[PDB]
Amino acid sequence: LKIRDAYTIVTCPGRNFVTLKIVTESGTHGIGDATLNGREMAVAAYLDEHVVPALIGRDAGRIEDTWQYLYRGAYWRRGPVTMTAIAAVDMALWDIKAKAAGMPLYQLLGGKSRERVMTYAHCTGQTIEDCLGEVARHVELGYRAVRVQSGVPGYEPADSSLPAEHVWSTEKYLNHAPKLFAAVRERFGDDLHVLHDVHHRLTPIEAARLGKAVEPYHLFWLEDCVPAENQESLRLIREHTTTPLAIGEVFNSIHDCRELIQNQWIDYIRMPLTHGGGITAMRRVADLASLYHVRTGFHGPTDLSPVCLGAAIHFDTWVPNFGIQEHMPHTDETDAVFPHDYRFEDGHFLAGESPGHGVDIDEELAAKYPYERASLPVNRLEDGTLWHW
Amino acid sequence: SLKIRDAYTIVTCPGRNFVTLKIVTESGTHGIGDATLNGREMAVAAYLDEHVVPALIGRDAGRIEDTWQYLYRGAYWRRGPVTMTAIAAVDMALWDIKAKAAGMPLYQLLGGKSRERVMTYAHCTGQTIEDCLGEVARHVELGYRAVRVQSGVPGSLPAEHVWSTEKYLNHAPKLFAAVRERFGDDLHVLHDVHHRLTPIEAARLGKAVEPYHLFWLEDCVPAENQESLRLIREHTTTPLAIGEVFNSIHDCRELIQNQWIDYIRMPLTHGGGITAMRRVADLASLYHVRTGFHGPTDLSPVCLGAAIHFDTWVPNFGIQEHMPHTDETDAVFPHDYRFEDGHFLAGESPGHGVDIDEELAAKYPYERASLPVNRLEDGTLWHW
Ligand SMILES: O=C(O)[C@@H](O)[C@@H](O)[C@H](O)[C@H](O)CO
Ligand SMILES: O=C(O)[C@@H](O)[C@@H](O)[C@H](O)[C@H](O)CO
Ligand SMILES: [Cl-]
Ligand SMILES: [Mg+2]
Ligand SMILES: [Mg+2]
Repeated sequence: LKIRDAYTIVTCPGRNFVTLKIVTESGTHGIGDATLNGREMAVAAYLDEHVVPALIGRDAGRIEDTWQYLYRGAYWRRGPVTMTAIAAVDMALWDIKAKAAGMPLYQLLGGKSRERVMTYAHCTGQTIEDCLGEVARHVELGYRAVRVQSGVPGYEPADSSLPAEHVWSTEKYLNHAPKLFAAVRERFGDDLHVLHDVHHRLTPIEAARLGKAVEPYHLFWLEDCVPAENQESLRLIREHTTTPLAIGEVFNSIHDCRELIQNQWIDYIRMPLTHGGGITAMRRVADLASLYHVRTGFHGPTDLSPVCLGAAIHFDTWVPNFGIQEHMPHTDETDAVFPHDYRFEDGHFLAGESPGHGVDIDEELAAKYPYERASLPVNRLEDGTLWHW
Repeated sequence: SLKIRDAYTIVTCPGRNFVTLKIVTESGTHGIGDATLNGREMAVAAYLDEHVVPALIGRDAGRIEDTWQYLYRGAYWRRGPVTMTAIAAVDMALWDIKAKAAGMPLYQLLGGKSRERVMTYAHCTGQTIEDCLGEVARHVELGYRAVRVQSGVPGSLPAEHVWSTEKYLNHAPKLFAAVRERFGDDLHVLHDVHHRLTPIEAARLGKAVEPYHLFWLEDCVPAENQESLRLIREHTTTPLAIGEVFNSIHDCRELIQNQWIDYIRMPLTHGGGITAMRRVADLASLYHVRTGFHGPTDLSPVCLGAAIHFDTWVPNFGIQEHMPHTDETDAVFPHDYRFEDGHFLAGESPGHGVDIDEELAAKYPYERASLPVNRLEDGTLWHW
């Protein structure tokens, strides 16, 4: 499987996606997601200028050696641009390997551990009542799990060419959030899995406060409570609440969460394939997690392409310690650019049976949607302080 | 303070690749920051060109702290080599501007001088021990009081080197033996392990070299897992340095707080700039850790000039690495720092004292070049 060609495709069927494609001598090809929301062209350049030329002539069957070659060989290790490029290669190589094996990817990984992949939907509204209306609608679609967000008194996040500036007040939020969860439980009961994303805005003692306040609502998870570059940040939360915790969509390395996991400070690891060094790296993450009862909860936003979603569904299908799969539906244009054989049914994903990860890119269609810059917002406190979005 | 009127990158290859960021205010005052990331240069260039520069326009140039947080937190995806280098580039350019506006060389704005000169070390690399010894001699004559000694081990795209840990461990002590026997004990002797050992091997090496009293043993082992340094520290009193591959205080917070290293090596260009490195040096000071800035040729004279200003002020200065740039590189980046008798003297001109000759720079187009990779004798892709 000597690599004849490799290149990136950049497209915007409703939002930006970057994709690496690798083509071997026998015409066997694989694609990997390389999308990094708000910083897309950095990964495209990292790939186009520095990785791509090095892939020509390599044996595409050597997945592990290529991963170490790119990770160690970069000299500068880890990081979002770095690991997303590496994940793109890794994802494409596993795609090729599965095709060469004549197997859908989940079979290659060790076979299926489950007959379907539970997901959760996004239920958002300006008021509690709107959110509740959303919960109803998604329950009717078959979803067993919902992420609930509402407005605090007093959707594509990367919504502006340059970062939009939002205002934040922690105390208003804390005083309001438990009210949402109580109303969700009042209307829908305890059968429903209910998730909330705190989205980095709290200090640990504040997140401890919240966690304790929402214990009577039995959240499936409380996600991204606090910025966690300092992993010890989760300690105070964990020591003060039994509300399950989730973190890691902003992580790109097992070194970002090793201590979180070993200390049992989280219940679910959120780092996905595209940002976490791909299949090769994520297997090691899931394995470590399994030693401590920690389960996978893959980030699955619009800003990871169907290539990642397809591969993630295969991964979800095999991995023993599967928790849940996030599902923010891509636009119809996006789905058309990325033909795939995974399917959604009654609140769950079903892995494809086609060899590879089951996803392709229609390059002719993708060319109809040129890149359009879009940045993630910033968050400021009411005094102007640049805060966490 | 004034608004940023323009910002752009310059990419030049006067002997090797450099990427540079320039920021220009309403008044026409300008500043520059190094953004060079060896072997991945265009990732940072694109990071800057497409995502950061457009957001700089109209910003108040005097708001260094706010711009740093804005880019660090606002990126959402935090930390990393490309990320933090891009942030360093902005930070350095903004400090350059603020020092100009204050009419002071950078070291004054940071708190003034703590020392009269900045000690450096020279690279003395030889194919053999003898070769190495000759380099030490010739740098001693240039006035260097400290030398980094390396010898070969007997028996566009990335070069691929072969490596033998056991051969290196049996050989290295002989190098230091010979250096000490010829040059005596006054000289500071440094050695760079360059990532190739496991911790118990590095502990072995550390013990073996105790009799030769090295200034430091550097980058013993890959340290994404900061606990990797613990076994070394518990088995040897040979001083340890690490950090040129780091880009964040979170890459080294535990190494420092646990007193596992003596010198932190992360430089301005890759460690998020002046703003970030002040925080790292402050943490280091609490635990007797001193700065030992990475100073290869792949960090531009822009970085070196700013590092020298930093070195001049920082209380817990250790040493400054010096790999002299080529003549053409020096011409492309005019500067007022000077090397004398083994030490640097900071510039006295306002800003960090480095400029870029854009006309000259445009004469040297980018030329792709990659860092080598290492493989064991069995083919295993190892740490370079
Ligand atoms: O959990 C989530 O889905 C959110 O945190 C993401 O939609 C996130 O805001 C975007 O992926 C940012 O790129
Ligand atoms: O200490 C040193 O001088 C070396 O480790 C560096 O030259 C390093 O190998 C390169 O600068 C990385 O680009
Ligand atoms: Cl990065
Ligand atoms: Mg989230
Ligand atoms: Mg070094």
